[PDB]
Amino acid sequence: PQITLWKRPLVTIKIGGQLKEALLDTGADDTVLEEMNLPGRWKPKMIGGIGGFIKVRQYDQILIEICGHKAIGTVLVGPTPVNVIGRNLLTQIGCTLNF
Amino acid sequence: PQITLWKRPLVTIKIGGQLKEALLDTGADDTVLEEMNLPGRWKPKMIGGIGGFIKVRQYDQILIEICGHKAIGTVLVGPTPVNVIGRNLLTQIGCTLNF
Ligand SMILES: CCOP(=O)(COc1ccc(C[C@H](NC(=O)O[C@H]2CO[C@H]3OCC[C@H]32)[C@H](O)CN(CC(CC)CC)S(=O)(=O)c2ccc(OC)cc2)cc1)OCC
Repeated sequence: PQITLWKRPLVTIKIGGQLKEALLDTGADDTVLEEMNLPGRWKPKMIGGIGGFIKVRQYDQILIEICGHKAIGTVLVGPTPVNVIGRNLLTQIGCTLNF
Repeated sequence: PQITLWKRPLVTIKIGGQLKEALLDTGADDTVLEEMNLPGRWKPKMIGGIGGFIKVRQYDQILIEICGHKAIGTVLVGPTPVNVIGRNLLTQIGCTLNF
């Protein structure tokens, strides 16, 4: 679809069999989700935002369906204020900015 | 134009008679720019993201040119690690997400 930005670009995602709401975030290099249980091995990592760095759990090669489009990539899980879909997965679904 | 997301969506902006590089950020409600000595009145504000909150100065009705597209709206100035163009201005230049 073509998504305007008068509202937050929120969409439904499916990860680990669970449905969630996430923000399509072109300013995020990576995808960061709120605390949740995901199956598989994970390694701790650090990511920095506008307010500093946080600790996250990094899951590699995770299946995630975004607004009907499938992606398989890295998903970070930690104390983010909102679920954000970052460029690592936006590229996979063919998302571009247009004006 | 069309901007792919393989790399950070950086573009040149013109604000306060200065040229800068800024991120087209669909995840940013508002526009946040690196410290700069803009004239006029301002009101204090706090904005939050990954890592917590930072203090910024809110300037209203500021003209910014983004890839030749003129826009006028609220600009937040503070110790942000990156210049981000938020939805308040992205809407004015007709920017959409497409996949
Ligand atoms: C690289 C230079 O230094 P740093 O590494 C960090 O630099 C940065 C800092 C910020 C950004 C932009 C930020 N992206 C981001 O957080 O992405 C994370 C995940 O993926 C990583 O990629 C880039 C960093 C990692 C979001 O697009 C927008 N944000 C909100 C969003 C938060 C997820 C939704 C709530 S917002 O900025 O907080 C914001 C809040 C309220 C506003 O209006 C009221 C306007 C803006 C990009 C690079 O370290 C500094 C210690």
